[PDB]
Amino acid sequence: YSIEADKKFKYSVKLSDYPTLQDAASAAVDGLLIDRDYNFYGGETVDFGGKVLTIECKAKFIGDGNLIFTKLGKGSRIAGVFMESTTTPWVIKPWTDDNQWLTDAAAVVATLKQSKTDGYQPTVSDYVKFPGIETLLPPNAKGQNITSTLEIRECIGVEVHRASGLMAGFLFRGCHFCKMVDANNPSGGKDGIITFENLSGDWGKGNYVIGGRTSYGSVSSAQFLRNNGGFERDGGVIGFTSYRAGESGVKTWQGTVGSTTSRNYNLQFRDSVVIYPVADGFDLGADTDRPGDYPITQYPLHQLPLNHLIDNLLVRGALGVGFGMDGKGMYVSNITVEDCAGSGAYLLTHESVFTNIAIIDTNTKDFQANQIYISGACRVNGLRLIGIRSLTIDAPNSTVSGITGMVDPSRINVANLAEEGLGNIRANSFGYDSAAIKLRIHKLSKTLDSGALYSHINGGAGSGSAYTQLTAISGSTPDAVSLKVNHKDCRGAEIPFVPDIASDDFIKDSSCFLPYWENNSTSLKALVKKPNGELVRLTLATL
Amino acid sequence: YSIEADKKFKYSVKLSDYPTLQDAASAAVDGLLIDRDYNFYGGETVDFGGKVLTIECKAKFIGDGNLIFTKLGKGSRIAGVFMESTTTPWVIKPWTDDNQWLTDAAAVVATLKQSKTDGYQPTVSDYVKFPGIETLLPPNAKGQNITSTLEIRECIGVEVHRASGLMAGFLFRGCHFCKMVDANNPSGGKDGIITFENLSGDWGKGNYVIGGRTSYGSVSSAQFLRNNGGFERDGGVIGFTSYRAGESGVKTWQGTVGSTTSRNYNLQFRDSVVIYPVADGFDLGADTDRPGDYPITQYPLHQLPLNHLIDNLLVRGALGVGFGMDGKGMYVSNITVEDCAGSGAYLLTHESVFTNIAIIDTNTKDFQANQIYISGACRVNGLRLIGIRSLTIDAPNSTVSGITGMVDPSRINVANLAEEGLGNIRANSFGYDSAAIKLRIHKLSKTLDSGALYSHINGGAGSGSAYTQLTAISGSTPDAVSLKVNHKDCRGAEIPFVPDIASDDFIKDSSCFLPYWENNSTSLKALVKKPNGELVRLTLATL
Amino acid sequence: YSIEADKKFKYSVKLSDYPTLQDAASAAVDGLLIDRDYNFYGGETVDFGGKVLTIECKAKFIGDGNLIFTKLGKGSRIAGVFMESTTTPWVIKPWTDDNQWLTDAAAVVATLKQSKTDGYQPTVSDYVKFPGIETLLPPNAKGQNITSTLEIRECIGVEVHRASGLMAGFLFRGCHFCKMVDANNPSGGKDGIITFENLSGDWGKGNYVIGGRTSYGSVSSAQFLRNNGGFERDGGVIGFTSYRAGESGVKTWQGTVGSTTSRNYNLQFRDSVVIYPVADGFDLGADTDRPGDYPITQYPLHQLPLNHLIDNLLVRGALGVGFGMDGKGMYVSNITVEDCAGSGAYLLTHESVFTNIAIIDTNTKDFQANQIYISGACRVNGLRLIGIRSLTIDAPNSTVSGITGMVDPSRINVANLAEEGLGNIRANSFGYDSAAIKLRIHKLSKTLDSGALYSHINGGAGSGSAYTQLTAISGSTPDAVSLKVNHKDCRGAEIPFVPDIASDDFIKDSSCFLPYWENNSTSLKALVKKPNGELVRLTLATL
Repeated sequence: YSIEADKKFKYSVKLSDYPTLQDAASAAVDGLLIDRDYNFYGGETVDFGGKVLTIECKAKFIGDGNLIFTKLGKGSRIAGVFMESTTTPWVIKPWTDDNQWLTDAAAVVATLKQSKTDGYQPTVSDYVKFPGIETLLPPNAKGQNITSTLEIRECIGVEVHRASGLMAGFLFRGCHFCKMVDANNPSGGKDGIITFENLSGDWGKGNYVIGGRTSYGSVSSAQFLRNNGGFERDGGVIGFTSYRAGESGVKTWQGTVGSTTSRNYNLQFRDSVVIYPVADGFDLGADTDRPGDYPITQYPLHQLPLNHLIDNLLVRGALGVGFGMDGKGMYVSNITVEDCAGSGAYLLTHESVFTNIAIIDTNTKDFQANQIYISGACRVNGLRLIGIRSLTIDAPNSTVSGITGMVDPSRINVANLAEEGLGNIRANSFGYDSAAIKLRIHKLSKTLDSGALYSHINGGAGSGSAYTQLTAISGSTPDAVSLKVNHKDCRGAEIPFVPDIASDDFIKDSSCFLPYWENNSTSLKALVKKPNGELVRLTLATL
Repeated sequence: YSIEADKKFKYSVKLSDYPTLQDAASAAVDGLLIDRDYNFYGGETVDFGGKVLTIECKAKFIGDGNLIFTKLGKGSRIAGVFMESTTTPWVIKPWTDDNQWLTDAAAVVATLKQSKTDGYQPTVSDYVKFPGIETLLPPNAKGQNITSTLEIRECIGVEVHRASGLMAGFLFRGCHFCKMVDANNPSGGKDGIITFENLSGDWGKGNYVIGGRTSYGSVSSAQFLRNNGGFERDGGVIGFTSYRAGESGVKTWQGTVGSTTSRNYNLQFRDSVVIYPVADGFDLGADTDRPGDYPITQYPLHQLPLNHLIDNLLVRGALGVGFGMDGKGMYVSNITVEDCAGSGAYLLTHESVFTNIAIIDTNTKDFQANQIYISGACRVNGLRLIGIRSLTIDAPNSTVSGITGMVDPSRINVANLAEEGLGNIRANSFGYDSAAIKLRIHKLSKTLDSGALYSHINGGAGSGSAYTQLTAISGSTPDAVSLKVNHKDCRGAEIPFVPDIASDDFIKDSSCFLPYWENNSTSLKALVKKPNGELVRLTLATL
Repeated sequence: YSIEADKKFKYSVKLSDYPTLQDAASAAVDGLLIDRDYNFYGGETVDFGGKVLTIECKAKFIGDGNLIFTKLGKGSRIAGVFMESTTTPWVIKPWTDDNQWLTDAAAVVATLKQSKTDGYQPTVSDYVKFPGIETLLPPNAKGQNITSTLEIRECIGVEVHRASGLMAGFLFRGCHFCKMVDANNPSGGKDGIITFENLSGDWGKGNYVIGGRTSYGSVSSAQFLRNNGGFERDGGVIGFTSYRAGESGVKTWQGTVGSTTSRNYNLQFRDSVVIYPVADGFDLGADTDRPGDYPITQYPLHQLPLNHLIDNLLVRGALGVGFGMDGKGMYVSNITVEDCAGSGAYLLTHESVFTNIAIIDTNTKDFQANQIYISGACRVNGLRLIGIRSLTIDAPNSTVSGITGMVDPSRINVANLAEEGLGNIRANSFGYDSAAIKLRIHKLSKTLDSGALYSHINGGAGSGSAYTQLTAISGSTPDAVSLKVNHKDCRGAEIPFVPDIASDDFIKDSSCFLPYWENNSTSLKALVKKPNGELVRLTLATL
């Protein structure tokens, strides 16, 4: 029988048969079932002998600190892992029962409670976020560092599916071709919930976060350090949801970490949602003299050729910036940012193109100077601004086209704004006695329209009559001077004349005449510039 | 050997070794394989003893009625379950071989056949949908109620993957943190194909429909009752496809069901597609005096703070409404609705913002009064209307900006329409001898333009000459009065004058003159309003 | 014990216990583990006896040619299969270290190396792509045909999950309801990486590519032949990523293949990305007299009722066309195409509607005549053109609305262009001393504006003064003739007069007068068309 049984049954060892996880790991052949809770000590390391194992979790890994899995064969998969700390730390919950953000330090300190979820352990960044909280926080709620972390170390081709936990953390250190798939809403701890760190060895490649969601955590939900997906863009965050990150939803590190670069290149950030981050929705910047990376002489600050593939992202409820990034020659598209306390978009980009961006009701708490900021020479094609609620857009060097929304024109600052390819046009006016087409030269004034083409009703609704008027501003009074056609259904043109003797320099073109008033004789004269260019004054109208 | 075998093999019991499913359930430890068809009786209940089991299905569960699974441990998963009724009921197929909807009751009754798919069992809602069908339907095709339903009862953390079936139904009753993942196109029965019902106990939370598709069914494909995902938006429908729902593709219930509220809050409806529903694509309304919910005094009808996260939805071929909803303070974005028989969007929303909405060829069968309806004070930023095919939009209290499409201006009714932030403009005219910029004051007339700025060719193409004309409507005749510049390349301005003695009240502003005709002397006079405001009549032109 | 063990353990056979795969297949009951590398010979066929098996791969299938799996029961799934050729062929890598495409044949031939990845085996299509490469390529780099292919033959309900490999290929021949799920980035060989071929038997249905990615390959990544998903749109490519396809990312075949039609109907192509294809991103055409398909008399060339559900696609870096297709009555939406060497969109469609299309920086290498081409009578609603970089759009028979971007108006050719539903308008000018609203009649000239309404600053910034001017082109000189209001803050209207005796035909409407010059008397006369229609010449201004 044994011979037969050995060839007809599925191999699998279970943790309940062993005293330690390593013993179970040493016995494992094909499968390994975690069928009983296992308390680990920080630093507990498990060597899997390069075996391609299928680890199925039906119990928890309990402990503060890291549980290190090493030497897993390419193709190994862990499903259902639940990480839980042994400590229940002090957490703050900076939002009300109506889901209103609390920005007052005393108000936030008042939210203190011991819990493994529904809030996060304060960090130094909070000292900056809620001014004066550092002096208000009790010593026991400061400097905490609780996180039950599963650390996968220097492995290739390992995938973690449907992971979960309380005060949980997932760290891939020195890994390649690993994926965090369908994270089953783990509640974060002190460190990043999902981190791909490659500060040593080769730049991380093939590392992804695919689907799923996370909640809470003191810092960022998903984060990468020194990863480069290459031209193939092998790596990134796709179809992921982050909720209430103590810092940002998705973050690519900036500057020098340790003695090398923590920057990232050629990654994908697509089809993802980030809601209510205490900081930013997406922090995709690289710079904050670049050991391990491009020198400043080659690429100036904020001008690295990051080349991330960025598309179809949604951000809502950020206490900070909805979408932030830097870099040169970037192509960004289909970004929707709604209801943010600080800037919806803070762009330190140069020679980049943004297509179909929607920034709806951001900088609601005046944290920044604008709803959207772009520093370098960029191109924006399609920009929807204003929802139902300081400049709106400040992109001094960018060329914009296609803005939609109830924007205040005096709150727009760009290098150039133009609609070169519209067809025949119709201005449809609703709720008013007139329709209008206004012209505003921002060099003359950002607050006053310089001219206009109106159409006003003559009489009342259904009169079948209106008068058209062409105007010009004078003395900073918009519409001061104007020509009308059909005022009071009279069917004639009302023409404005110089109230006094017209000076020679008033007339501009030849073969034109400019009517002017001669009060001393109750006459209307006409300064005429003959087709030959000569000036002559003629009597136009008299008694 | 036994000792060894016990520790080296994967545990799993199979249904072929047991007489009843409960016996197999009682023996199960880790896995459970359904390797033979099992005929169940309606109400057959299986108790899983709180075990975290992995149920793998390779056969069918055959029976009309419900197969109840209870006490499954958190973390249990069922994969490949196939539900099939024993009865082959009478189904109608209200669409032609060219995929044309049949709206004639006699035509639909003619489609009757006995089948477990490719149509659905008629319900009372069909009596309303196809007028007079109630009296045409034969008694045996009426009041049917066939559905082979897998009911998961009061469980937490249970997931059903790749489920399928014929006349199938999946009901999660009193469940939390359960998911319907990658539904492998089950063909629906009488009840909802996927239902998350929490009328008892706590409001459902953590319940999702992730990916997959369903086909047919008498009512809605995916539906929720009394679920609240909280601020974290823990729950919803993401990446799902519904085809030919007898009622709606995705539905959140409204009003009182039983003695409590069936309404839903804080759910996600994203990245989904609904094609050919007999009713609506997405029915996300809450109201149709609210036991178990907010009182009408707190929140008026259709003004509940639903707070669903709604983004990136597509609807095509609905016989009803493509996208419907109500609520207050909602943010909706990236919705595309094409080819619908009734309203593309029916919005009973107040103080809500809609961003980037595309309603293409809807209300093709004049079922409603408009293509898109919005009742309350809302904001629309980006609205694409008209494809290749009664008002188009009726949003009496909403402010709109950025409409694109070959819309008929007289079919637009809104509170305000404006393009405040456009840059320098160019009207490009193709296929015509002129380009135009028209002004229409809807208060004066919704069908006639009140004024215009044109450019017309002088001579023919390539003449290098055109004349500009500013016009005004009079006597309900558009362009009745006008001023021209360069008519017939003459290089002069043609000016309109009052055909008779101009009345004092005709002139509007000081320092202006209005030419008028004096027929009795073949003279052109001029009513002049001096810079001081006084009126004087002067002789302008004479023989 | 045996009795007990037989009922409590999970069944599974492993390849290491058998000499051939068929032996293992014959012994398999529930599971089958590929735990050792298996070298197969081309054509090696495995019969699975109609068993519903779960094949788990932890090793490779090594061989050039096809490994044929037949008679797998409905519900079978293969996970982790790794295909690898035994031959390391010669591959070209037509892109530089800066990810620049090489278009020079000598430059591309210089990239030759023997490798199983990072390039592809040249095919005849390359002879066309890189002109003269055919004569430059060494005989050993020509006519290669290396591909380690897993062929699933005539099966139903079989799914392949997380497949991978080197010079790998996956062929579903005569299959239905099969899916290629989460392809784990296999590197392609000579043939298509994922092919659903149904040239025999019924049209393929229920066949999908769901998620995942592929890299390289000589031809197309995902491709279908003679598949029809029906009205239910049961089949397609959803959430897939293709990188560097030797031909196209996603392709539906055209014309007659063998003796029948290779065309496809009713499929879905949604939520997918195609980057750097040597040819096209998406080739969704059907035509290139249609055996097995609709006759040309019924549907003319390029006018088949394809009915694919196409939405949310992204294409970047194509050396060819970003998005191509043909067909009649199609609805296409949310397509974003960036940085392509040839046309971003080549549309041989008729009576179709395109909604929200963004073509950003395409035809960068002038491979085509335009960035976007549409042949038939189509409708485009929302078109974003030009990024940061020959006509831009050539759609002679289409009606367009809502173009955004810094487009050159002379590079637009359409049947009609109009913005019928805009509200009140404001032209905001930045960086200039004037704002403008220009009119261009393309029939008169595609390069010169025929008229304009300007607003120019009087003096300098902050003067609070500007002058409005209405102009008209004459002698092919734009703005030749104009009327001004407030030039030099004079507050009067400067009016242009005919430089000579105005001819009778110059005046257009009755009750109007046209000033003209009478040089022989230094007088200004006026040609007047009385309200009765009669002409009279009056003296207007004199000395």
